[PDB]
Amino acid sequence: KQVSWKLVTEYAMETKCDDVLLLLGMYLEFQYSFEMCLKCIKKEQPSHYKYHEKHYANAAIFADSKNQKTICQQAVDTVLAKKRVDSLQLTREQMLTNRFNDLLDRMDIMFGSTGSADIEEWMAGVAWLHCLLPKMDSVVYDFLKCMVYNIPKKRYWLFKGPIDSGKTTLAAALLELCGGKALNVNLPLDRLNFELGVAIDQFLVVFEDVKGTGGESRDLPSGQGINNLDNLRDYLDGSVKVNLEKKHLNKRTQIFPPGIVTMNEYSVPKTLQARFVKQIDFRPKDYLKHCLERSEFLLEKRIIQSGIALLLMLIWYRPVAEFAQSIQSRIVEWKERLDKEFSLSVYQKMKFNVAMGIGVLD
Amino acid sequence: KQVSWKLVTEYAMETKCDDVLLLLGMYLEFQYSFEMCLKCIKKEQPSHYKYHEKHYANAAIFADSKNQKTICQQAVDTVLAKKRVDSLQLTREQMLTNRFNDLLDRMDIMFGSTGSADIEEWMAGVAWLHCLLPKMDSVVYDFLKCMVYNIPKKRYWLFKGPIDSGKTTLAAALLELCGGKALNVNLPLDRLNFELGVAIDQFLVVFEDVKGTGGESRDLPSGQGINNLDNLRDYLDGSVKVNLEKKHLNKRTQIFPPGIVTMNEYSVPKTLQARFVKQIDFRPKDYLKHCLERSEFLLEKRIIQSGIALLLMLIWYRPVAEFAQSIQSRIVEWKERLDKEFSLSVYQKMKFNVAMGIGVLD
Amino acid sequence: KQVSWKLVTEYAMETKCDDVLLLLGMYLEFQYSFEMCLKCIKKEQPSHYKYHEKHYANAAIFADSKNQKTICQQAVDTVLAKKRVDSLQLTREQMLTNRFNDLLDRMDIMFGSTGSADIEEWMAGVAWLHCLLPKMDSVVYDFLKCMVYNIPKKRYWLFKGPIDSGKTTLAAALLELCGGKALNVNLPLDRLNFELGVAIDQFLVVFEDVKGTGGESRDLPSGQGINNLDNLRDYLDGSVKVNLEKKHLNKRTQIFPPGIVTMNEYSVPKTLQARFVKQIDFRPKDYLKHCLERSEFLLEKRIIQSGIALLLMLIWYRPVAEFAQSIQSRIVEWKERLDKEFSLSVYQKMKFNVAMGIGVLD
Amino acid sequence: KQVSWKLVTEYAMETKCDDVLLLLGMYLEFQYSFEMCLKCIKKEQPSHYKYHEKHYANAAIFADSKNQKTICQQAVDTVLAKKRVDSLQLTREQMLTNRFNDLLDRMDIMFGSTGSADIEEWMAGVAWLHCLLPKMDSVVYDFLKCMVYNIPKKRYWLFKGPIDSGKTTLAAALLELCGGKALNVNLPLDRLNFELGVAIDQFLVVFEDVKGTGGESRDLPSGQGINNLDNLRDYLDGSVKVNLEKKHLNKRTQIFPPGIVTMNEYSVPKTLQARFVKQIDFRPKDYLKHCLERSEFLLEKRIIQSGIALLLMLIWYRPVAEFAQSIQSRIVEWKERLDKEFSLSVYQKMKFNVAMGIGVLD
Amino acid sequence: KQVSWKLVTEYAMETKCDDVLLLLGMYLEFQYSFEMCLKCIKKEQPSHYKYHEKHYANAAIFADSKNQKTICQQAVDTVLAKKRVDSLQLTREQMLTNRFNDLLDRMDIMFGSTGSADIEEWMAGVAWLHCLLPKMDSVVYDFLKCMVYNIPKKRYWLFKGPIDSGKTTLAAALLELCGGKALNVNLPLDRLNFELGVAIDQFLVVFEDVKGTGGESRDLPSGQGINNLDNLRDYLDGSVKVNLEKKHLNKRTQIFPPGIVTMNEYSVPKTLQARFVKQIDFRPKDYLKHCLERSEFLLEKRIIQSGIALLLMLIWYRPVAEFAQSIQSRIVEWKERLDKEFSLSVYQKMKFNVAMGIGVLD
DNA sequence: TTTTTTTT
Ligand SMILES: Nc1ncnc2c1ncn2[C@@H]1O[C@H](COP(=O)(O)OP(=O)(O)OP(=O)(O)O)[C@@H](O)[C@H]1O
Ligand SMILES: Nc1ncnc2c1ncn2[C@@H]1O[C@H](COP(=O)(O)OP(=O)(O)OP(=O)(O)O)[C@@H](O)[C@H]1O
Ligand SMILES: Nc1ncnc2c1ncn2[C@@H]1O[C@H](COP(=O)(O)OP(=O)(O)OP(=O)(O)O)[C@@H](O)[C@H]1O
Ligand SMILES: Nc1ncnc2c1ncn2[C@@H]1O[C@H](COP(=O)(O)OP(=O)(O)OP(=O)(O)O)[C@@H](O)[C@H]1O
Ligand SMILES: Nc1ncnc2c1ncn2[C@@H]1O[C@H](COP(=O)(O)OP(=O)(O)OP(=O)(O)O)[C@@H](O)[C@H]1O
Repeated sequence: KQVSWKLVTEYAMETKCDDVLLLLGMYLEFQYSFEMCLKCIKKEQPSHYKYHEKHYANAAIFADSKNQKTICQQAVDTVLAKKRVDSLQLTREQMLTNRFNDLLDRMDIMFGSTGSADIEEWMAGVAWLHCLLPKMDSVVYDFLKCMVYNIPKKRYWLFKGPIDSGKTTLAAALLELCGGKALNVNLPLDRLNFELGVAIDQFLVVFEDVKGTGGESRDLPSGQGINNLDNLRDYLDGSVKVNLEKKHLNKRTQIFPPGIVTMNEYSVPKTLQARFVKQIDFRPKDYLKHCLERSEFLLEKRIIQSGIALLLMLIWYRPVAEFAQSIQSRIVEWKERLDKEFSLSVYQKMKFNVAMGIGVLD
Repeated sequence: KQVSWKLVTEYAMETKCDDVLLLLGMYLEFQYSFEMCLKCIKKEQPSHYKYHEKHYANAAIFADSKNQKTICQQAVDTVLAKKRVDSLQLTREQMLTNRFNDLLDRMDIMFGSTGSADIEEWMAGVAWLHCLLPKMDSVVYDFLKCMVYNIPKKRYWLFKGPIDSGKTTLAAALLELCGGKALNVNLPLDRLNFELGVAIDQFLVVFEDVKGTGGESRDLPSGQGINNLDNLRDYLDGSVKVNLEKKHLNKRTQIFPPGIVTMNEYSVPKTLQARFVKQIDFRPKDYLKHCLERSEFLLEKRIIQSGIALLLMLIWYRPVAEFAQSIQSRIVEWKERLDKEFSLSVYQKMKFNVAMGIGVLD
Repeated sequence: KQVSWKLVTEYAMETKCDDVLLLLGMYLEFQYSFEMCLKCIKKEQPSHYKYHEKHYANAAIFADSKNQKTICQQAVDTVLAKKRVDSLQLTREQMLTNRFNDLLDRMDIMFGSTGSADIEEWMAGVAWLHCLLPKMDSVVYDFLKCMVYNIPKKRYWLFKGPIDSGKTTLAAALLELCGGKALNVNLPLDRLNFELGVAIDQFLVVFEDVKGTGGESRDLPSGQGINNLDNLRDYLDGSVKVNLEKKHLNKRTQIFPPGIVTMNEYSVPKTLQARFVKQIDFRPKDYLKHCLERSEFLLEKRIIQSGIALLLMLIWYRPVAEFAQSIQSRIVEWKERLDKEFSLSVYQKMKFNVAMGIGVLD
Repeated sequence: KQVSWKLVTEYAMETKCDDVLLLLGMYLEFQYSFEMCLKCIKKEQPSHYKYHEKHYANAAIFADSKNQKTICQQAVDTVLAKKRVDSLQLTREQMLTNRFNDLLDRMDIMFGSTGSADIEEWMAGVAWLHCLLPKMDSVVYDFLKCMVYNIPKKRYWLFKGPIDSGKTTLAAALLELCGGKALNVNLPLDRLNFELGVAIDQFLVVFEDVKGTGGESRDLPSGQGINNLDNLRDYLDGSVKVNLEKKHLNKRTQIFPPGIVTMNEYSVPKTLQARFVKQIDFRPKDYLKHCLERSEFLLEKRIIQSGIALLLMLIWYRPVAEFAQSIQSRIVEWKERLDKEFSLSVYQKMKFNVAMGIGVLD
Repeated sequence: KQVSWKLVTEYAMETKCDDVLLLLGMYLEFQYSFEMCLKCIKKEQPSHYKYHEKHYANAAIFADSKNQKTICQQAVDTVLAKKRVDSLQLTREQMLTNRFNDLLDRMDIMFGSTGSADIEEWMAGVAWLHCLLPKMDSVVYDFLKCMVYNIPKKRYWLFKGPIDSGKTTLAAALLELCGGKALNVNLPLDRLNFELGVAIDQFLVVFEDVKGTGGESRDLPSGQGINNLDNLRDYLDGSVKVNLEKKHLNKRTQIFPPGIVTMNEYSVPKTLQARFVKQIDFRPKDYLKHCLERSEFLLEKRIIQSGIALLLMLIWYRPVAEFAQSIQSRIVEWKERLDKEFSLSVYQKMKFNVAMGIGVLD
């Protein structure tokens, strides 16, 4: 009687483990007599206790195998192969369907029975978040499906404002739901070569503020960014594929991803302006700044720029129709909790505390 | 009859040995009869004498095998896989509890009949060390707290200060009390990414004299440290779960460990300079030199460099409630063994000698 | 019949061979009949003729093997493993005690029946060296004890003097005595990574003729030495462990070995002068050169720069008690040989010749 | 039936072949029926026709093997293993003796019944060489002794002169005589790593036309050679082992070989000038040019570059006593052959023609 | 039954294929029944249709092997081995003779019954090349002898003249005839190191279009190349061996190939002028230009660039005894074919048309 | 896969 390689591969698929050492370590834990398994008794980790009783007999024989890392290497390949099949064939819409569950599962880290951050802090985050912008949740949903459709030309939004205006931090929170990356163009022309190549294969992207020759009217440092950007037409418009670069490594050729430009109050030509769909003009705001200062557990528990907190803001405001259809079951499961655990009045109180610019939990 | 790879892997687990050459060398010692073994008789190394009598039979058969390095690879994999499981599943508290358990076990030897450490010399070390910064039994606890909570930008501290300011001496004991690694980035990083592979699965990492450029304005020779740092403005705050590279080996998506940057006082970029619990600094205290000039065990046995000395300091001062919850029996057991033979007066007899640069033993 | 991998492994341990090609080459010689092995009959190499007759039978079957490199690989691994086990367990006292036993075995052969050395010439070397500085032998004892204790940030010595003032000559002899390696600091600060990677497991290091800057006043062309040394201050301090470099291999972590540095009289940052415990300043002296001119065989046989010369000096000048207990037996026996073989008047005559600048013999 | 790997290893040893491809290619030729082997019948290559008949039967079975490159890999390694054994155990005199035996074997072929060489032409070459410098044969003897003795800080000879003064010609013949490598060190600092790597296990090295910077007053184009080389001070002196690097390999460590430096007429730092034991000026001379102009079969056949020419010069001029003891017998054979085939007057007539600038032969 | 690895190795030797994937792909084609193989029926590729029927059965079994790439690697190694044997053993005359046989075999196809070429158009090509220079066929014959003898200093030829006067056309045809590589010395001095690596094991090299300096006086753009060539005397004189380098390979040493230098009419340092055996001046000629306008099939089929055209020129003009002994039989047969298909009157009528600058054909 | 090459 012998190790079933098949059962190891099932576990690797079900865990979605794709690191050989990690698979090896965890599967060896099943070798002890399941019936007393104290990790099961404690209900520590589901990726153990949901599986040990099934996998036990095979794990005993696994521990006696002389070949262990070879079994695990094949199992890890099966998981990576699955990703690469899907990476080819799936739509941006279905890929966002990951991004939802990619966070709807992380919600349980705080709000499952471990409770390891109080959900009400995230509601206070959701309050502070929704106070940050006019129509904030619609402005989210606008930007969201704007990225899903990836419509050529009609792609890029400009986050203008003063310094310390929350724009990049909002973009960072927004990026949390989907990933993506920020990038620089104030660099000299040669540095752009590899710099632009950084963007390769990101689902969404951002730019850092420019340094732009006219900005020092405000003393906004008058670097190359503006003039550089006005040359870089086609990447933005996304009409056609373009080539991209890596140090010591070969070029790649793809349609350039969609994204956001952060900027401060530089002057601009009509040409570069016309590239954009839309401009936003952020500012720091009197209640909302002092609110966080009075409410810093939101900063402390990393809530303020969490896509989980965007996601809860979404589940709050947006109707079930707005969500990836089969996931709606999980959305309503969250709506059910959210609307039961929280009265409107706590949400009212929280948001109104932000309207007093004061501690959002009170 | 056959080599048991199982019995080998037990020894690797129980020694926590994680080098294939060390492991191989170690096990081959057992091939002689423990019944006669001079090392067993001499009680020189526990990693031998605890085990020789058990493994002798298996080691004899291991000694004939033709696969010897392969057995040791699989055993080392098992030990490293165990670490990787703990890496992700444990709370930061349990990690420190593990670490302290090991220091405690070693101290049980040190001041056991065999370990031949003078606890008064060690406590003279404790006296000297608390004089290195009179705050430190608090500030150490503040550091430990902040590390366990792992809070962004509070994830880092600065140790500015010139030579012979002690910033090394403290970082040394602290990086022993914790698990962790030193690191450097003095150079343009285009090929240098694999150095951050050392940050994989670390509780803590530390930087020292990561050079500024332009510090030659104040006689600190220029180097690319600050320039790399204030580009990668993330990892003092702690945001991207970078996929850490390793030579010929798998690579590890994680947020970078928390830490400290230590330096002889270069000029520093402003956006970087924010990213700490404390921008804080170390100033030479000649009387501490005067003490060690008069207090020589403390360097000769490296006592003042040791996490062991910090642990002794914490046992002495801190209330048991401040410790991790579960281990506290061992904490009182040692508090007893300290208070049994240290009065405050004798501890002060050490302490104020240091404070006035007098020799500690008296 | 079948290869005894065990007998091969014995020979590698016996010889301390650790190059697989050298091991292979050596073992193959044993395929021919020791019974007429001309090397044995010439008694030319001990690592051959001591072993040939024992290993002959196994080597005949090894000569047919298809695995040969694999058998040698495992044998070399066993020798390497023993070295790492020793690095992690021996006191530096024992390490040096073992090193002395190896050199004393070489001296047995050199002055044995094959005896190809002449003890008169070697002791002429001792007289020349002992004349090179006042109280020479006491300075060697200081250096050795310093390297044995390895007390941190008090563990490097620096030699200064013009060219051909003999500082390199002395350093070479010391390095053979302890075992260790030379390395070059006069490089771009970048280059040092796989340079210092050689210091792994070494007992001692030496850095040569370090180019300061501004010495061209003194006709000394400026360079990188002072830069790279005054960078690597922690390596001098020895307070903390470092990670070290090797190709196609993971890093290894350890404290850096103590050592010696040499210079022509460049500029000195006193940040380094604080770290050197000691300096010794060398001057060229004509009579030593005139002696050498008339005494070519010293250089031609490399005597004055061999650590075997230093060992003879110490055996001459030091009490038996200064040596570790086990070798005191051998030390006594070498004092016996010396006293039998030299009258004191002979040594006095030789040192008198050295002083006069005649050739040492007459 | 099976391949005899032993016979392949024999063939590799007996041909000293150490390229796996060349070994393979050679060995495969034997598979055809020896009795018709046209290469044998035409006696074109000795490393074929000596061995084909012996190896034939095993070559046929080797031709069927599925494993051919593995078999060759084992054979090549034993040839390499022998070289390393010898590198650590022969005297420098014995090495030169072995090298001489090899050239003498080649001379037996060149001036055989087979073999193209006209001994009168090669002896004409010797006349031109002995004319190039005063006491040419004594100069060669002095250099050979210096290379055998390898005395530290007295190891390197400097050739300088105008262009077309003879320097690389003479270096070529010396290098062919002793064996060794040429190196170019006018390079940038980085590639020197692998460049100096070439010296591993070599007997001599030669540095080609090292450029000074400056001195373009002499119409000498500038370059880094001299300034670069003065950093390598240690490598010339050869007082201590140095660590050396090849691509994709971990460092070797050995004493850096002795050798020759050639340059056009730059000026040199005293630090470097002091390290040359000897300097030879080369001066263009009109009659050598007009002689060579009339005698160009010397150039066409490369006679004056060849170490065979220098060896013939030594056999003509030097006493039998000066050769190492075992070669003295073959030296007497060749001296006899030479005297039998040339009177002194014929040789003196050649020298006389060269001094006239007339064509050598008459 | 089993795959014959021998039949594959024969096919590789037969086709001289030394690319594993090309070897692999072609062998697989044979697995279908040659009897209906349309590539056979079309007689489309000689590498296929000559061999399919013979290898059919082995290809069928090969198609089921699980070891396919292993078989191919051993086969390809055999072809590489043969080349390296020949590189060391053959004379330069045999090399050229082998090369000529290859071209003659392609001509037998090109002008065969299957032959897609027209021998009349290729003869028209020969007429145009014969007009490019005076005594063209004598010039070619001189060049080849100069290459075969490879006599030191007398090794290199210079082509110069205005742009569009055919120099690179002739270079390309000669390079095809002998085989070799083009090189670009106009680089800066660093990567020039890897550039020359291309010359390894080549029979012949071409230095394309060496840019001078100060020719801007006559509208020539300045560049590095000439200065780089003055830095390479020995590579051209070919008197002594030199080191050569490739990416990811350790250096090799050989005599650098003979070759051709080409330039527009910059001025040439007399240092460099001395390298060259011969200089050939190209002049633009209008009647060639007008002829090319009319006989475009020359350019369109790339006739005038091809070494096959030069070989036809040699066959048509040169006496049989000038060719290497073995191929004289084939040469006689091709002369006979050419004498059959063309009267001298026809050929001279072609030459007359070119001299008129009218189209070649009437 | 690194290391070397690329990158600087
Ligand atoms: N309206 C606001 N209310 C509260 N805090 C705010 C507000 N605007 C900005 N801040 C604070 O400003 C800090 C910086 O925000 P962020 O980096 O996103 O700004 P930015 O405008 O993109 O920056 P900059 O353009 O200066 O680089 C954050 O801590 C954020 O909370
Ligand atoms: N505050 C201090 N005052 C005086 N001596 C000190 C002080 N701190 C450490 N020392 C002593 O000076 C030496 C160096 O101490 P340490 O390495 O910890 O300082 P550092 O500031 O980190 O120095 P460096 O930057 O040179 O490594 C040691 O011998 C130590 O005993
Ligand atoms: N003190 C001395 N007096 C006279 N001659 C000396 C002296 N020391 C060395 N020599 C001679 O100088 C030669 C080289 O000595 P050594 O290399 O040790 O000198 P150094 O000063 O260390 O030189 P460098 O800085 O070049 O390495 C010795 O072999 C010996 O011939
Ligand atoms: N002493 C001499 N007098 C006249 N002509 C010489 C002399 N030595 C050499 N020659 C001629 O000069 C040519 C080149 O000489 P060599 O190959 O030694 O070059 P070099 O320029 O002197 O040396 P290097 O390239 O090392 O600087 C020889 O082939 C020969 O034709
Ligand atoms: N002698 C000639 N007279 C007139 N036109 C010529 C002559 N030789 C070549 N041509 C024309 O010049 C074109 C280019 O020829 P080719 O490429 O050999 O010129 P080149 O001067 O050697 O070029 P380059 O120096 O740029 O490599 C030919 O295709 C032909 O049309």
